[PDB]
Amino acid sequence: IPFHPYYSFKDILGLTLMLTPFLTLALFSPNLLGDPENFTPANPLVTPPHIKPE
Amino acid sequence: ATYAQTLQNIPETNVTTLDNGLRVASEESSQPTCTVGVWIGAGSRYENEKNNGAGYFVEHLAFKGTKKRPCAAFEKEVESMGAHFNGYTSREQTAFYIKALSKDMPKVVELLADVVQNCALEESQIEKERGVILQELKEMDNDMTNVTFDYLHATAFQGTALARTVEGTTENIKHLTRADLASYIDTHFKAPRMVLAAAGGISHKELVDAARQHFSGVSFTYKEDAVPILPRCRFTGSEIRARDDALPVAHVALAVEGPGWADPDNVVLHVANAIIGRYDRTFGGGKHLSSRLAALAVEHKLCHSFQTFNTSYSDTGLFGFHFVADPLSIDDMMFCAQGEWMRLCTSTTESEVKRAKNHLRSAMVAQLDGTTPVCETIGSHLLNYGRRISLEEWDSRISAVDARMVRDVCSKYIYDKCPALAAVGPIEQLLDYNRIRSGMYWI
Ligand SMILES: CSC1=N[C@@](C)(c2ccccc2)C(=O)N1Nc1ccccc1
Repeated sequence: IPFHPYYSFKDILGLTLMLTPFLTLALFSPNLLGDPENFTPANPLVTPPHIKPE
Repeated sequence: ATYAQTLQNIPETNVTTLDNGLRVASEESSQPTCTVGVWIGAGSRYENEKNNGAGYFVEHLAFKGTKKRPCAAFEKEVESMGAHFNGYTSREQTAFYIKALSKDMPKVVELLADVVQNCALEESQIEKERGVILQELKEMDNDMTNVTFDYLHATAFQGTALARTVEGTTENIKHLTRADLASYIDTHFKAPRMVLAAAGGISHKELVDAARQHFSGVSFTYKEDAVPILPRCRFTGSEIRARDDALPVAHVALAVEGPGWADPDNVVLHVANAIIGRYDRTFGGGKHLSSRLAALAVEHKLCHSFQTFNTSYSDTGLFGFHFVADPLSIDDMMFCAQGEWMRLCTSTTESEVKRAKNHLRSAMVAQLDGTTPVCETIGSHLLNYGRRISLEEWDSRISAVDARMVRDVCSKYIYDKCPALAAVGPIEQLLDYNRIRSGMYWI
């Protein structure tokens, strides 16, 4: 079937479905996924107790 | 002698009605030869699931002899006088007519009446025709154009009566009984639903007389003289796709619901179809044809042929087009076609309608080229409009049509409508319904 309108519509739908969590996280829990340690200017002389990646 | 004058001087069409309810109409000329026949308001639409294809089965026996005179006798008599006996059955109309010397107009009328009233329905002849009809169904199955139009009706009017084909189902043809055909004839071939029409060198009064003599058997009750109004057939925007990449070319038909006989708009739709026209690879005109679609077809080799149509019926109809093309040029053709339909509703020109009006006039005049075609006009007119419509009236109506009117009427029946689609053959390149539906607006 032609990509349009079948998948153009299906894809826009998919976009808004995944956009809700994104925006909910972004607007209601901005720092849920980030280390609080990154709100402290880099200090070459002090290493954080628990260095964990994103 | 101007066009106008010639139109006014055409002999009038005379109509008179017998007590049994039958109507007798005829247009008189000075021709030694003539055509007379009985146009019945019957067809597949009047049938149903059990007796579908009966009207067709009957059309096969209506010439194999009556009670007063068996096969051989009936045939010899007609042949020996140099008369031609033809007929046909469609969805809403049937007809049996004869061509001969005006000198026999009366003997013929007797012959017709004998055919429509006393068909022999020879039990043995029935089984013989059962096998013949089955052979014609296989022959017609290779007529893509007709397979395509059948499918167009099958889907456009799905669920209703107009969905059935005229020839009928295989099962029905294999099981229709002598009694069913009999029943069919009795139920439908009735005076008030028939029309005795004749054209050529004939006396209207002499015609009506022979008519009184042979078309008698009057009715007693009220249920016998009332013309039954048929239940409405629902139009459905949809598509049926029969794919067979083994076929050389593909047939495609698109259509929207039309108004129906009695509606004046039909004059405009016919002018509209005149603008788009039709085409086929043997039109010398070539790339210079007035029809834009035709010109494009030639330039880009979009199709082998294409045609517009406005098929009317009592309460509905099919307005659309049909084209034949190679598997690889279907998409462009459909594109240009739907494009022209949009142009109609949106940008029709005065020049365009001027030409189309002329083309349409000579088209109507051409449908009265002979006794049979004129006789066909009469039968149909009384049967559809309940009166003959002169070329002068048509011309009067055609003349009133202008660009604006075309745009408005076309916009009315075409713009943003859900069409009925039928595609047969190597149709992989024809895009989906949704894409086609979008071709229905803006353009
Ligand atoms: C510039 S530090 C960094 N870059 C990220 C986003 C990354 C690393 C590797 C590949 C892609 C992205 C990440 O998780 N970290 N943090 C981090 C913390 C502790 C140990 C390692 C990395």
